[PDB]
Amino acid sequence: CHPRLSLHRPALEDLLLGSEANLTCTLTGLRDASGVTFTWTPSSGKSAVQGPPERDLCGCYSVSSVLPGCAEPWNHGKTFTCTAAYPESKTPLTATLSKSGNTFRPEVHLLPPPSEELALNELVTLTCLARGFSPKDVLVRWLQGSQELPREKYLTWASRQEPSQGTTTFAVTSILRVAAEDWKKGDTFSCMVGHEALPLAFTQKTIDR
Amino acid sequence: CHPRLSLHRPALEDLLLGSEANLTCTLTGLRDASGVTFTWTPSSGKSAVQGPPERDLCGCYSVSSVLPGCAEPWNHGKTFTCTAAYPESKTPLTATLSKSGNTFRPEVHLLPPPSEELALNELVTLTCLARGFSPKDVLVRWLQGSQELPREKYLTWASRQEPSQGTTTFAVTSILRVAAEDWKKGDTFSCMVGHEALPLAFTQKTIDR
Amino acid sequence: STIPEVSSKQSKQGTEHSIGVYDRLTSPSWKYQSMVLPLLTLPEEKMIFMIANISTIGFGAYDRYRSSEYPKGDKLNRFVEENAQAAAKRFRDHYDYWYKILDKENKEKLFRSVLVYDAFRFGNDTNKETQEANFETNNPVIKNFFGPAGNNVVHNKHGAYATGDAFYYMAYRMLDKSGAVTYTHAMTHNSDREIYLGGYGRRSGLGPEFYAKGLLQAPDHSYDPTITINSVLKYDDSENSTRLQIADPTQRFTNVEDLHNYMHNMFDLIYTLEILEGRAVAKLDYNEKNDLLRKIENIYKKDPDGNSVYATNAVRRLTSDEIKNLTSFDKLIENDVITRRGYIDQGEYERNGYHTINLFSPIYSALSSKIGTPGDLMGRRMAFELLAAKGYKEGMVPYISNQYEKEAKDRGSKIRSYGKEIGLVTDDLVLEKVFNKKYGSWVEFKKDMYKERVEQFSKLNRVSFFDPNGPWGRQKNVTVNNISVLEKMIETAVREDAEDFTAQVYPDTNSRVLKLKKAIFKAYLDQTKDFRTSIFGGK
Repeated sequence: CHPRLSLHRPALEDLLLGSEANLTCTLTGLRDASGVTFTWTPSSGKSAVQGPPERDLCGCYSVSSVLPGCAEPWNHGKTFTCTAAYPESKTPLTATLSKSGNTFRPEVHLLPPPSEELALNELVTLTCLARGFSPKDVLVRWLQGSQELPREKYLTWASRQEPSQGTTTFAVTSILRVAAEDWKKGDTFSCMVGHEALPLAFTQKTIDR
Repeated sequence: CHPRLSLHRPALEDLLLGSEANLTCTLTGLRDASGVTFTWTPSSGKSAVQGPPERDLCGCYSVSSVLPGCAEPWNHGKTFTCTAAYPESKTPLTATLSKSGNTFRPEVHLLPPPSEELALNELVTLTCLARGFSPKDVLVRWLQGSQELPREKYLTWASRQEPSQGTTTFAVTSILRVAAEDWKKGDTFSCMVGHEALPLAFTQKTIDR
Repeated sequence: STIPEVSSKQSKQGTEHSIGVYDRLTSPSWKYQSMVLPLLTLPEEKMIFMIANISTIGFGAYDRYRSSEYPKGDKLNRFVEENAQAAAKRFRDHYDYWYKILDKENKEKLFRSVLVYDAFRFGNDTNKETQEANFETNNPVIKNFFGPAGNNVVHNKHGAYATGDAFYYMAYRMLDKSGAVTYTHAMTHNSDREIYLGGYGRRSGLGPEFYAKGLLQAPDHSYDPTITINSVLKYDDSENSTRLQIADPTQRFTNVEDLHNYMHNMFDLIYTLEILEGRAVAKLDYNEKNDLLRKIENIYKKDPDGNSVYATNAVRRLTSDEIKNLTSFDKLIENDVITRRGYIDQGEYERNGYHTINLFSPIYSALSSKIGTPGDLMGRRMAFELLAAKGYKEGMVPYISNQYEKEAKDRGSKIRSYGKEIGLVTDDLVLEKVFNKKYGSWVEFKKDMYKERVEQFSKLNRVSFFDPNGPWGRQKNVTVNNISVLEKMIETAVREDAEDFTAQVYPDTNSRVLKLKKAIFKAYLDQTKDFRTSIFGGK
């Protein structure tokens, strides 16, 4: 397997909720032992953690590196460049990570269930709309009162490019199902959205009958 | 590379709109050229065509076959079983495709844009809900009056497992951006939803102010 | 030959013009005229066959083509007769094409006489084993003709090699198509300094193989997506699909201007495709731009002389500063970038190497050496681009003929090689010569070519085409009328190609952009009967 080196952005939970961000420079296709080096150009007080080789497609070994505590360097604006050397070839493969510019603040539009769905009163199809954001990393979860609902209790789609002119923003929608009596009782339902573009990184839209 | 054979249903556009369905028998992992034989058990008035080889990851050469005019056998209930023999191993792999039982008629719920979104009145975000269907193959479009909008003019999600009790149904959502002037003037908006479970294969939900 | 003029010149017995075998063998300037007696006193059975031509004389034994399932007898005779006639016709067609192309009164030098042989590896009736011969085997062919015709062949391991005044097939066989292709390559080796070039020798640095495979040779197949001229063989047997070449060499070309127009219009299409691909590439992320492009360099390694002029093209992974500078299309020419699609090599393209030039792989680099050797890949690419811009007589040949070597030596640039002083002609000098003052540097010339092509397709483009190349879903109609849709499809294909490029074995033929380029090229080549004009119509 011909190797290739790639970079992965830290999870938005780690970026926002996590105090120290771990940023990864993984290498795949390593057809030899772990005689490899993982070098990070910005040495902002972090160490490259190397793990055991992992079998990639067709069993090729894969070795990865982690730069933890990357939140402050990301807050420092420093871009990351990862260089690796492997026994198979002399030339060192290089990968580069940079800040994604031109971010957009998402808008949250809670969607009440339709009249036909409310007419049945068997269940209410609570829906939420997240729209207008450039990066594809958005955390969306459903909030009931002050208690966060479990992930299995609600359903959400992955982010996709939306039809727009000029600005390349994305949209996300989420669906929650609950008994109709709770909505009519008075207990409201909240749509809690998190995205790194916002300085507060959070937006909440809540409504009830 | 380990050989692997599978069968794929024709596209829903070919299934419903297409007169002659093109069902797919594909083989992956063949470590050699296209010296393979593809046989269809319900070869009733059909011809198997093997085309150019498609190289998958790790160099595993892969070739597929197309069975045209499969709509009538599909309407006849005859299950499609594909047998593939390849030079790498004398044992011929076999793939079986059968009709998907327990088809469920979808419900289409057109959701008007929220009042807060309508308050801005710059653009109203029409929402279409496709819910309650056991099969995962659903085609959804947005119809503007008597004119169908291009797929690039609206965003639609994909089928996904929804939390339900007993029946394994799926829910899909479609979205569209348009100005409030058309909604306020009287130009109504239609959500063109198609699914094979419906005997009419099409359900339309339309509403306006 | 097909032309009535040379047919009249050949039908007469007149020496230096007669096609007759006996006239050639009898006359001097024939290396081994000892063949005349054994070739006249052969035992009655048919052993050897001769294929004559306007410029070459062929020799081969019947026993060369005899095989296991293919034994001797009447069937051997029929096969040999048919293929000897076919090969003779193909050789005649190739040299007729060359006679049409040469018009500097150098065509009168095509009436030479050069001999070619088969491999002396005669087959058996029982097994397909072509055992060699060493002037001592008991095969009657070498007992009667090849023996008395005294000349030893080195019996190379593989590859049909040329000597300089003769030729000998070693691994190929003269009756087959590959025989004709290697024959064109062989005559390019043999007739290079005097015939194909206007009496001027090879360029001071380039070796004999520079002129052999990359250019001035028929494509190895019809599949080959390489910039080359189908000269020898014609084919319309289910080969119309995926032709990518010229079907009828004896009909497409009539004179120099036709070849110049054909190359100019093929480059008109290829420049448009390269412009679209470059525009798509420019708007890309850092990682994709790094993984999808390289940089080409000139390395002046130590020559087998006292000099260091002879340059070697080397492709190296480009650095961060360069890729940062590559912000738009026009910078690609400035920074000498070469695509990775067909030139995956990260080492060096050694001089005197069998290097071809890919058709659909753009080379945005106008790189030229400030010292008098341009290398191989850049050499072939620049030669073909010049042939597109200017005719065969001026352009291409001045680029690689040492034609200006006398004027370069007069201007200076003296050099000593192999113990003798000789002039040195440099890329800037030939650029100043072929274009008197139109272009200051090669970058300007490349930019001007791209620009004129840009307004050219801006004004004109053809209306109807069917080059879908979509998914397995039946897609047939695309009707590209304005190049805007072509640019959009190319950009989308490039963005798709930014992924799935981590393949151990198959990262190139699975690329969408290559398939789209091939479809466009085939559609445009089929729409025009000849190549004719590519961008015709409007908009």
